[PDB]
Amino acid sequence: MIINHNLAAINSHRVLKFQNEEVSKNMEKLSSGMRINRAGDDASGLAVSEKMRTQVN
Amino acid sequence: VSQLIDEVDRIASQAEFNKMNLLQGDFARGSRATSMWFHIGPNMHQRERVFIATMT
Repeated sequence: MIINHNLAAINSHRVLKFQNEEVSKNMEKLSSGMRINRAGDDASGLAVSEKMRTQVN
Repeated sequence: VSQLIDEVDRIASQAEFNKMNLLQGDFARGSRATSMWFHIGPNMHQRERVFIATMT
């Protein structure tokens, strides 16, 4: 049995961290109340939203 | 009466949804300018067309 490295634990840690980051993103989305918060998510939607905000003002 | 037709053409030439004019006639049946479609499907050609006639 290979004990110098724990590949199963490495895979578990990787999936755990890459789901922790997305749960953090979902938490920030829930706290802010809008789906488009940080640039990168739906850039076109962000542009149209900015144009509509200008229009409503 | 003149003021009211002035207002009518003002609405016709100033109505705007997304920095595009709607009542001018750019989406009429014989629209020589452009045509607009509503992609309402998850596939390549699942779309539909809507006509907005001239309202000037």
